[PDB]
Amino acid sequence: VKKGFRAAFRFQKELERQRLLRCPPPPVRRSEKPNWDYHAEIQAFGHRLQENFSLDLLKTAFVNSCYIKSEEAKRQQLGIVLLNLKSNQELSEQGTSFSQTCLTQFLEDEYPDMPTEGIKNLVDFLTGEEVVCHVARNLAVEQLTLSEEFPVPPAVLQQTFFAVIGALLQSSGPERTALFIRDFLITQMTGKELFEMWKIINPMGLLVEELKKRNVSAPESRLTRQSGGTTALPLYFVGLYCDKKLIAEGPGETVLVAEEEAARVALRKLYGFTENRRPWNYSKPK
Amino acid sequence: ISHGRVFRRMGLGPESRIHLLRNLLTGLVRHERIEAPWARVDEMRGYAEKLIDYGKLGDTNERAMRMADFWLTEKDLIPKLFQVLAPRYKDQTGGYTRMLQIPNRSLDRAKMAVIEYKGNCLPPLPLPRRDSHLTLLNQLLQGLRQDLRQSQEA
Amino acid sequence: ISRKWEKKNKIVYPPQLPGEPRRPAEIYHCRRQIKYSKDKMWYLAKLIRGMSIDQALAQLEFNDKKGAKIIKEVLLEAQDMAVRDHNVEFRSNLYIAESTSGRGQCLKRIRYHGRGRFGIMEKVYCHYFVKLVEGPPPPPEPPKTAVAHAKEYIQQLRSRTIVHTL
Amino acid sequence: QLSPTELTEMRNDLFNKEKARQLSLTPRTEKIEVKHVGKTDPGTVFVMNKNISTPYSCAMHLSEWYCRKSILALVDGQPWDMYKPLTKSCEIKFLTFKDCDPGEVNKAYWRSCAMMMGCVIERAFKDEYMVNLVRAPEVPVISGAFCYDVVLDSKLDEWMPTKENLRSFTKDAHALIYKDLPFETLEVEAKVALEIFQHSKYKVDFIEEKASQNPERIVKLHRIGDFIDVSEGPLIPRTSICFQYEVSAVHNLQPTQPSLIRRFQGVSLPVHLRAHFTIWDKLLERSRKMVTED
Amino acid sequence: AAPKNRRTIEVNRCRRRNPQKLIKVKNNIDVCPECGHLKQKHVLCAYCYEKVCKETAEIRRQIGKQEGGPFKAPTIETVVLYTGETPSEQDQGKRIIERDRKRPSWFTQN
Amino acid sequence: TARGTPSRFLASVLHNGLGRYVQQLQRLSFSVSRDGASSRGAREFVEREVIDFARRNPGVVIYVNSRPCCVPRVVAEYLNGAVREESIHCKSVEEISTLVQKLADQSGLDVIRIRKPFHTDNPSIQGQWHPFTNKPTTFRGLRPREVQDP
Amino acid sequence: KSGTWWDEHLSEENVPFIKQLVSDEDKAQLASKLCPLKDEPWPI
Amino acid sequence: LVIPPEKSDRSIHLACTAGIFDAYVPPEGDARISTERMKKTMASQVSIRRIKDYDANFKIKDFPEKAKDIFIEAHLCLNNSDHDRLHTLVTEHCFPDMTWDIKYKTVRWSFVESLEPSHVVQVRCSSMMNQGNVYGQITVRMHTRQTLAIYDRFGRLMYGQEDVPKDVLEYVVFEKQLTNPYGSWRMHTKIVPPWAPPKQPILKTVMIPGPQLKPEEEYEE
Ligand SMILES: [Mg+2]
Ligand SMILES: [Mg+2]
Ligand SMILES: [Zn+2]
Repeated sequence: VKKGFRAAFRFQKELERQRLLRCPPPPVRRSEKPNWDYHAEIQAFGHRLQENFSLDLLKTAFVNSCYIKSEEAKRQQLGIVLLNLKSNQELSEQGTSFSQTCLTQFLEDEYPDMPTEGIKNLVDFLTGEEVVCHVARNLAVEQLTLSEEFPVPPAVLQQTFFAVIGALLQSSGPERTALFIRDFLITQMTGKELFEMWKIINPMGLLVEELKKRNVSAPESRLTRQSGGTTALPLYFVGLYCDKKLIAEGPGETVLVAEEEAARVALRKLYGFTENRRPWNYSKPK
Repeated sequence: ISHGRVFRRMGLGPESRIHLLRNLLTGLVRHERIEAPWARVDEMRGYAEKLIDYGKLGDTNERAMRMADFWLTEKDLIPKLFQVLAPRYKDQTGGYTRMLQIPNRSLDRAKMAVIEYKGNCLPPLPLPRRDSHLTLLNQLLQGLRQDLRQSQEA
Repeated sequence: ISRKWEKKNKIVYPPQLPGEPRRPAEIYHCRRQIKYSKDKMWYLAKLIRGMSIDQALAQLEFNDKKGAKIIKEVLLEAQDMAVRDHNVEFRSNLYIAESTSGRGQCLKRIRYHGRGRFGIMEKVYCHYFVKLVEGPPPPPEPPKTAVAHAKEYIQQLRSRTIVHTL
Repeated sequence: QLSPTELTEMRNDLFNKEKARQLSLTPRTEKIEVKHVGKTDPGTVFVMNKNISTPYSCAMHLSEWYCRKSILALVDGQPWDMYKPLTKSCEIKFLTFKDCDPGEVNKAYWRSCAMMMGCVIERAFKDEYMVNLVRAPEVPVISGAFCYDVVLDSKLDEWMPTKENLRSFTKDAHALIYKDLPFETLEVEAKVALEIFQHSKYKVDFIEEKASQNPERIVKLHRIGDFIDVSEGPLIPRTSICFQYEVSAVHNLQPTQPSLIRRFQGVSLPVHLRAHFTIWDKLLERSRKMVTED
Repeated sequence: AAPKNRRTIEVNRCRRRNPQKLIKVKNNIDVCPECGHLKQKHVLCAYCYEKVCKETAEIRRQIGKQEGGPFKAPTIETVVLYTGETPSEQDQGKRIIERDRKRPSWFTQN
Repeated sequence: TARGTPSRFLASVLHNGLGRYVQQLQRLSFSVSRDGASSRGAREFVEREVIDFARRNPGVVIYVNSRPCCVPRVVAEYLNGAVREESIHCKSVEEISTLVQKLADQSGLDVIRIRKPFHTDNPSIQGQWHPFTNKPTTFRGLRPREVQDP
Repeated sequence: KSGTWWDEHLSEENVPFIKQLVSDEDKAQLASKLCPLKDEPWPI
Repeated sequence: LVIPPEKSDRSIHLACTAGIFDAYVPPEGDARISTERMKKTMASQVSIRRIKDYDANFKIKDFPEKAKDIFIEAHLCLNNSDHDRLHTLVTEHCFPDMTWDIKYKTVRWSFVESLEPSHVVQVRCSSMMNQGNVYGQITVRMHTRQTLAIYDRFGRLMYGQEDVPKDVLEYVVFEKQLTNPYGSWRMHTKIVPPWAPPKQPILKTVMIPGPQLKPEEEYEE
């Protein structure tokens, strides 16, 4: 046995790190952890975002129906009204409607050549659970969300996020909220390809109908390039020609794959979603 | 190289091999069933078959009596050979013994065999039996046989 | 010494919910201080690994090694223990999930050499460990086929980027 | 009438519905005592669950060897499918292909091979042509081939299968074996079966004959996958038992005037009794000859 | 000659776990139809063989008591008779060995 | 080490700075001793520096907890969920100010090897090179040594 | 999965019959080839 | 372990007996109701008196209510394995029988209703100063609805159902140490009538192995 306490203490700390790593503890809400003041956290949330929220509206936006029903069940179990707590349902609906109309206006003005179906799919992707939950989690919305279950269900988190938008709309108005939607939802299109957000089937069928609407002849498929035709790794470039004029060209490992890719390229050009299109303008409105 | 070498190398040399085989054969004649290492039983089985042939020559054949005197170390067994074992096989031309492999010996895991003179009074060994003629395969072959015999007579 | 293997049969799981699937039974058993080498015993524990309880018992019954008779004795008492204590319905519905050997506590003795020289011999001991799981033996993994090889090769050709540039 | 795909869906639903009904009759988990009367493991008693526990479950209590070698069960002296639920306290024995007298097992395997051929025949022809399953004649094993009487469309009245076609039927049979499907059994009243097989005239006549034979008018139904048929007796547990299987010949039965009944024929051997290539070829040749049930 | 270097565990595992070193699975095991215990196809059932040997030992002990000394092998054939049995016509002139038990079912009188 | 450690690509949190800049530092938790000598510099930072630092960063909630401790620590938490603990043991007031300001400016991503000193989602405007980019086309797309109209 | 050989499952009665059957076929096949020039030979 | 060291002044201090002093056999057909009577009653009255001797303020009328509370609380300890509190509610004879078989099992038991009020069927006392200790045993009759759902070590339902109440007629015997100043009334054992209906069947199937015969041995009918 060696004299001393420092080495033993240090080894205890390491034994406690290893024990925790072997059995990671079940996660808990940040509010349940130490160093939490809800009122201070609410105020910082608005200040981080450079938004002049109304603290009464902002707090209600975080209150969910599930948290109210469970809070009452706990009250009944303990035999304990003062729980006249308003949910975020009304704010959620207002924010959801505004976001959809606002995103539709942003996208219609930017890409006038996209049909309504495409714009609707883009709005559905931007306001979908996956995108909205990612943005909400990285804006501390989940920490401030009052929910019955933790981790907060994705549908609940999405509802809370749009409730916060509703609170902003009442607090600051449509113009200020539109900038918020531009800076945290429109940005989520960065790098995305058109058909990575708008999931379509049979692009050639869609292309033929669009060209008919434009009074353009049906596209003829032709082989522009070819390599390794008889091998296990072919390359094909299929070009689509309208009146013997090239509209689009697409590569693929098979002629069928190359042709379908060429149709997608034609659709991207027709709708103004080319990879090299003018980037979205985030500059302050004049 | 051991091409065409029909005899095993056992014991301490050629003489000891014969003595080892003789003691086994003497045990077999007395008890009519013995168990021993498989290789040694296989070696001795040839001698046990030929001993019966000498016994069939009769106790008046001096050559047969000398052979029996050498191979049977217990002399009460010589009357048994000429008067019990050899008469029992009077109507056979061979196949006096049966040799079957038994589970490996416990101590040294040696391969083991049981050998007996057929027609002894001891409880019968659990001999291997071929599948019944009533099995699916054997019935399908019986039909094929019946069919072939009918076509030949026609 | 450590004796954690004997404590794994004392874990009590919470009752399952109505919708959850049937949880297979797990039975841990071992034998300590076997007068046999862990290196030789490893070849026997490796043999029955993954087998059914009845196939493992059949292979060990006709093996000539001394460890075979010891493992078979451990498997029989783990089979009986499974049905009697661990609520296993069918005694044949078991397979060898884990089976290995471990070094035991050994003794040292002198081995005499010529010229007044000597060596130290270890009188070796080993442990044998087995884990039985309720159910049929998991099917063996089929060997990789040409279609899978080509599919993986093309997948590597499609995952390659332009390195050290924009 | 119903399409072929819809007809199977209807029959399976009726089969499943009747199976569920019989299961509901069982109150909680009543217990039966099944005594083993076999030569080995003498005196073993199985305390099993009435109408749920099958002979196979009793084999599972013994060892894997019983489960692999047991092809049929002898329940109170009566041949019993391995997957047929036991209904009462009784005595049980297990039968293998290699028993001294495997006559009952041979018939069970012999009947199941015919039922697998019917499944192949019904699903092989193009949708244009109509296939009407008739019956599986009970022919002795020594006859050399198992046979199944079928009636084909009038369009195929001058068509005889080619060797490649016969090989195509065999490849379909071997896919059924590879699927390793259990032979599910159901003993239902004549009324239930008559509803299942209403669309087929031959089955209705066959079902009526079987019901008349038995005082309680219960008919034995079997199913493999999605194919349901009416049987003469107990069947083998699974289709994986078959190892060598080939549809040998198709004969046109006489008289042909009323209807042209085509006798499809095959021969098979289980895994336990598989034959050498040379011997198997000789059995295939005799199987190709016409068998006349007596 | 002595090792120039210690052999690594990586190298040693390749040698020790090479398929040539592993125990091979036996495919010739089967159930004995008489007793249900396991046997190899080419080898007599261990359970049945032991049963035969045990009865054989009892008969040989009885033969000893009748002979009552070394070098007393008879010059006539022998028959084993069990309780409730009497010498047959073909058992006359043969040494009778009497066993105090019932004839085993597997021991058919011939 | 590079081979002995993990790596990542240059990235941001929610495309920060594209539409607007959002400070990623969200919370600061100080643990100062009232009497410990090792907390002398931390006590002086709480008397004159922390209040002015909070005025400049209204989006960061600072939690100062005075309790017995041998090693005073500051715990920084970021919007992406990263948690960073930094000891201020025996540090001067100026040293602590520098550390706290650094925590304020960091994104919260792992401080590990960054493979590339740049990131872009649109590396090409004119079309990424492929083997046919600079190859001419031939009449009827005929291959080398290919007989036409045979 | 256990290996088998040609007479493993054959009964006492069927082993001689099978031996005779295959033997006769072997002899018949060899006798059927004794006249190559009467059986469409290739050009000499 | 049967006896500690010899020639020791200290001895083992037992707090309970192993059996019922005079086993109460319940009349046949009692489940349906759901001279000798006096003789049995007189024996109970005598025994009751020596119970009221050591403890003056004892009421037979109050016991059946107390007995039910002891019973319910004792069985509730099995649900949470509250073994420290169980020793106060049951004797050392009862404790092994209750807990030994459930050490690695989960028992979910509940009390639903009492169909018939509990009736003190018999009261009896031990022979005075067995070893300086006198014990009083009070047999009680309980007709109540209970729910039991035992699980195995892997959380799989092993016996009973968790929501279906079933009728239970069981005559629980209690026992107290009258001489001991801190003695209390504690569930001592259970009387199982021979005519009692068979228990509900278990879920799993069982195999009863036949005789394991050595090669020399043969199987007999
Ligand atoms: Mg030697
Ligand atoms: Mg010396
Ligand atoms: Zn046997």
